[PDB]
Amino acid sequence: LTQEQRLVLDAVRRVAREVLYPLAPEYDRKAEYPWPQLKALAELGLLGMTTPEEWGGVGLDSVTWALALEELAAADPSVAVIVSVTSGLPQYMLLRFGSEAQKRRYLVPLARGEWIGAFCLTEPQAGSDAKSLRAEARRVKGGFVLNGVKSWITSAGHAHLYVVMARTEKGISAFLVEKGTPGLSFGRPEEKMGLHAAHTAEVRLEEVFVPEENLLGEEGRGLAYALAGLDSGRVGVAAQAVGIARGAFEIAKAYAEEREQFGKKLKEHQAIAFKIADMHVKIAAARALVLEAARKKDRGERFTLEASAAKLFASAAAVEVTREAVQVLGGYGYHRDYRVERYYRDAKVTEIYEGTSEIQRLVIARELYR
Amino acid sequence: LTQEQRLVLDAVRRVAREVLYPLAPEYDRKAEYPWPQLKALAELGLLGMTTPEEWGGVGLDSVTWALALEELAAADPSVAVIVSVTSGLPQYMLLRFGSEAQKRRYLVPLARGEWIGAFCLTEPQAGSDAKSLRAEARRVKGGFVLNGVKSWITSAGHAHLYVVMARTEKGISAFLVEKGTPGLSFGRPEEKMGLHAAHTAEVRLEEVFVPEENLLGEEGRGLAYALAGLDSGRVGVAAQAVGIARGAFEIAKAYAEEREQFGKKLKEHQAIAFKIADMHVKIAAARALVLEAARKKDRGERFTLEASAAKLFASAAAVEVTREAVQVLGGYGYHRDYRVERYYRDAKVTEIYEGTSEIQRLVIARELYR
Ligand SMILES: Cc1cc2nc3c(=O)[nH]c(=O)nc-3n(C[C@H](O)[C@H](O)[C@H](O)COP(=O)(O)OP(=O)(O)OC[C@H]3O[C@@H](n4cnc5c(N)ncnc54)[C@H](O)[C@@H]3O)c2cc1C
Ligand SMILES: Cc1cc2nc3c(=O)[nH]c(=O)nc-3n(C[C@H](O)[C@H](O)[C@H](O)COP(=O)(O)OP(=O)(O)OC[C@H]3O[C@@H](n4cnc5c(N)ncnc54)[C@H](O)[C@@H]3O)c2cc1C
Repeated sequence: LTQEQRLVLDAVRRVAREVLYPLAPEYDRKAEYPWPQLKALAELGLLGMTTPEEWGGVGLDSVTWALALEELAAADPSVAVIVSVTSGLPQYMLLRFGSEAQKRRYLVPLARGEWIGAFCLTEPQAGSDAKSLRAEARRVKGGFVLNGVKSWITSAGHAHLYVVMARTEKGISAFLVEKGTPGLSFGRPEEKMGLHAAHTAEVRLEEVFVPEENLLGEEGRGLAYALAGLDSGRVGVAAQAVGIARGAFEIAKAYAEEREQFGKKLKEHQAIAFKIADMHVKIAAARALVLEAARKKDRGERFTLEASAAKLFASAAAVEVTREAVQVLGGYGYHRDYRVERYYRDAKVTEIYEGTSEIQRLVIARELYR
Repeated sequence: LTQEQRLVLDAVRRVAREVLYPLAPEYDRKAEYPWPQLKALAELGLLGMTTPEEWGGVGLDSVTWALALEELAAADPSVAVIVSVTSGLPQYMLLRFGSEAQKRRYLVPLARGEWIGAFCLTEPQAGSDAKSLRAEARRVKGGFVLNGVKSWITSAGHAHLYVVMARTEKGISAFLVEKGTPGLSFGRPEEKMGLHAAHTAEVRLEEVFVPEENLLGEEGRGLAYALAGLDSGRVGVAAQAVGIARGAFEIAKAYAEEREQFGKKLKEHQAIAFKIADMHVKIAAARALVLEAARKKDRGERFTLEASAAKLFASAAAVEVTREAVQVLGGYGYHRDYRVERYYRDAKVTEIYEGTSEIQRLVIARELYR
């Protein structure tokens, strides 16, 4: 890493350790939306890592961006997912497909972290098959009228701007809906296994009016925009999966060096030393795939294949590492006060969102036979 | 890859694809030593990739080196092993610890590929635990007299130069022994599961006299010299493991495209498509780990951890990849004519030589707590 890249990570590391880490436990057991953490990050411009400085962001390179997400996830996976989403598709789509006026009033406040954004694609009946969503959008003189139900929306009810994907006569399109808008509604946050602080709920739209200017890019070419940003999002989630593995790993490594049983520190029993070594290898391999993808992105080359590979491997690595991390601490690994149990719960979901492991495999195979 | 790197690799592909690949089958079947392939590689200076030009080598960087070994192993694992060994410790040790006369006399002929080299350390009772070797080296009149047996020696009886690790009153030392020296004999090549063309056999030293000039480095410092090239050797084996995996993967991927069963091409069956994707992911992860260690090596940094991690991972990926590669071709995967079976047999040994997987984990663990 260059001095510059390490300077950035020095800042990310500081906020992660000083703000995210100490607050993580309370926010997880209370399933409380992380406003203090986000604000702490916005002030550092970290909610705009994927956006150029001339749009309110800090425009980092993909490698530094990936390592930052890992650092944030290692401290609080919940805070990291929200970050990756608000500076994810919402800021990706506005930047590459939005108008100068849209970029001026929407991108800027997102990149600067004044607003939290959200992406709405998933529907109760359509998940992996986005290409078949049923949210409607009819042309009304003045704009459009949206009707539908979006599910599993990260930051729902908290985000100021929502990028809603709906269908029109011409096809699937992207819309920009602000909070407060008449008709827009939010269900109660879903109770889940992990990512407790990262609220996810339904975004309900009943006869919501959207101005002609709130339409994002070409009508009917929205799904294409979304998939365009998915490659990046996956590298981002892959990065997070590595962070989740690293966070649990560090606790296990330290523990095996302090804890003693049968007259030796745990690391002195081959079984345990081998678990610590396997964990490391999985993490190193996972990060290697993440950075390779990030570098390819920066070279302006197609990186769909490398993105799914990294997402797929890292999420599996995260689950596999955390399982052993808990194991190393014995009973204590099951205790909330030791954090590894929290990492174990969060790890599993990385195999589901941002494209399930099954879907990542379809994409990979498709790419291999292109 | 830079222009120069592509040129070297383009040259590696040609020889691997026009010489190694075509001959591999009959040499494996007949368990025949690969002289023609070795000669074709020597002419290209490929038997000295790891040595500077001032000493007869082509002084390639670790990345081009790693990628080249991968390429050679993909076409013929047996030839790749001999290459990595003849240009492995024998040349590593001479370069770094040899005297001007020794490098001029032995290193140059090895680097140019005029001679094949061999490293003798392993004994019937000492394998993973090198320190407990029994080879004896007594200080005689104006020289040394060696006695002992070395087993599992790659290129035994074909190599012209043998680096024998024996012990003297001061400790384990490195000795250069040329073929033809009285007292030095060889056993018949061991009957192994794979790497058929890569003959390995016993190296007997019965009252073998070695002149003072043929001692490498400081007496009793030999074991240190050896473990010094070990990090590089493991990177090389890791690269070969990747090659073995690539070889099998390519055949299976293609087959899944041509073969049909139940009305579709195999790739159209999800289970098969997913196997192909999974093979790709572990191969990519393996390669990434290998190149990460290669670069660190080139930066002159300690890469003992990265070396063991790469070798441990790639070796396992080769076994996992080949297992499924055989599975994709069904009954034909078990047939000699389809080559995958050969990659499956060769892959397993990569988890054993150059430090078993159990050993790699000790190193990784030791390194993580250093
Ligand atoms: C914590 C979390 C946060 C999320 N945040 C958002 C968000 O902010 N915005 C948003 O729009 N969505 C979000 N989602 C939803 C997520 O994108 C969807 O869950 C996912 O895209 C599809 O999963 P599903 O629930 O529809 O399951 P399904 O698509 O019904 O799949 C169920 C099972 O079938 C498998 N499967 C499906 N199709 C195939 C196939 N063709 N071949 C083989 N197997 C198949 C799936 O892999 C899975 O194992 C989030 C989800 C979670 C858990
Ligand atoms: C094809 C091939 C080529 C080879 N070429 C050479 C060569 O050119 N030169 C040379 O000197 N040698 C060579 N060898 C030998 C090889 O280096 C040794 O086999 C290896 O270093 C040690 O294995 P071993 O056979 O002595 O088994 P052992 O050392 O007896 O080990 C047996 C089992 O016990 C495990 N084990 C050992 N110690 C521990 C421990 N402390 N904790 C946990 N588990 C342990 C091992 O991992 C293995 O699972 C070659 C071997 C093969 C198969």
